[PDB]
Amino acid sequence: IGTLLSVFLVPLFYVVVRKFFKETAHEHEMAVRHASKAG
Amino acid sequence: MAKFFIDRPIFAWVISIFIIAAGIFGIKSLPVSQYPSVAAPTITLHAIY
Repeated sequence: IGTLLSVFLVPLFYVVVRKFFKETAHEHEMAVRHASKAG
Repeated sequence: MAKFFIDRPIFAWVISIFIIAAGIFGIKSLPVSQYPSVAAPTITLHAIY
């Protein structure tokens, strides 16, 4: 049951959290650096 | 060390909160005394004759 619910709700949780909480300017730059280093 | 943390304050903050919680737990489980334990053990033998 947990896997079945999660595979559909985890993206929903991500979207809802992103929308409710604005990424701080400082947070954004570290995300870009990490993504560039990891791809 | 410093260079790593200058760019990610959240990691340093998390470490600080962990240390704070550890210290609180240490306080809760610390006995209270006037002085540290300096008493040495003594054995007394009692005989009757």
